[PDB]
Amino acid sequence: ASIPHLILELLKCEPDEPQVQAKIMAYLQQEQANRSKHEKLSTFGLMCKMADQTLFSIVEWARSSIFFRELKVDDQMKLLQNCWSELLILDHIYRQVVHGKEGSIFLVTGQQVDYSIIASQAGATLNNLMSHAQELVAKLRSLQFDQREFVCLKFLVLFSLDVKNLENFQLVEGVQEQVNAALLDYTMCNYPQQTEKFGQLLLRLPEIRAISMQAEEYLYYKHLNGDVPYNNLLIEMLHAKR
Amino acid sequence: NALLRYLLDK
Ligand SMILES: C=C(c1ccccc1)[C@@]12CC[C@@H](O)[C@@H]1CC(CCCCCCCCCOP(=O)(O)OCC[N+](C)(C)C)=C2c1ccccc1
Repeated sequence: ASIPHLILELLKCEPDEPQVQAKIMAYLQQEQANRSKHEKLSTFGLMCKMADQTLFSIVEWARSSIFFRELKVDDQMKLLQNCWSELLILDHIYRQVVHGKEGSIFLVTGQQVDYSIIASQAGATLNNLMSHAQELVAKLRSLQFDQREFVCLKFLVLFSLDVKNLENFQLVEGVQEQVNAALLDYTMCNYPQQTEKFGQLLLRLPEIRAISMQAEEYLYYKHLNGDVPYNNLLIEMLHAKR
Repeated sequence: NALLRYLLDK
């Protein structure tokens, strides 16, 4: 099992999932408990809050990266406002590949719900995105998508070359190259069975990106229509620059 | 956007 030193430094920024799961569900439980059953949150209202908490984890995770802290808050805000939706989808997908089983959905809190139950409550747009995500979850499981490659895709998503108006773009470029290099070496080395895993890994990023776009727009509109409950930063995320 | 800046600017 060969692991490039660069990848080793990336895994150190991953939070402790077992506790953050307790943090989130311990938070959601109290919220519902503070309300009579006329006040209780819908299934959508609850899904909104889990994502907000996940973003708090994402921000704290991003703030833990040495490369990220080398930027000024200006450049930092521009990278997050460009990938926050794609990271959320990515983390959800990886949660299914790891702890998820077909026909079931696993949440950040660790709760295992039936896909059919949750799907029958979503509109046509969400169902198409959810199933499309399920399709990607299956392809990645066949490729034996591991945690080491998961963190690489996160940084690749975070440090986008399509981000414009950056003060230190060269810094973003170097990180892109260093991560692409480390991933390739690790993939071809630890997975000679799939000679093409790396080439196929990068292929899914645009697909996860597209899903991120359609979903981000859908919520921006629902928020404009007032159908989105207030969830702190998640609102200003869409409330600013769409 | 000012809230996000507060989280980063901390
Ligand atoms: C982006 C998400 C999100 C965030 C908030 C709400 C819904 C979804 C996540 C990402 C990680 C999870 O943390 C989220 C969760 C999930 C899955 C849970 C889906 C919730 C199903 C029911 C919600 C009802 C939404 O209501 P509606 O679809 O607008 O329609 C109903 C009313 N009406 C318009 C038909 C009249 C997500 C996901 C979505 C698409 C693809 C991959 C992941």
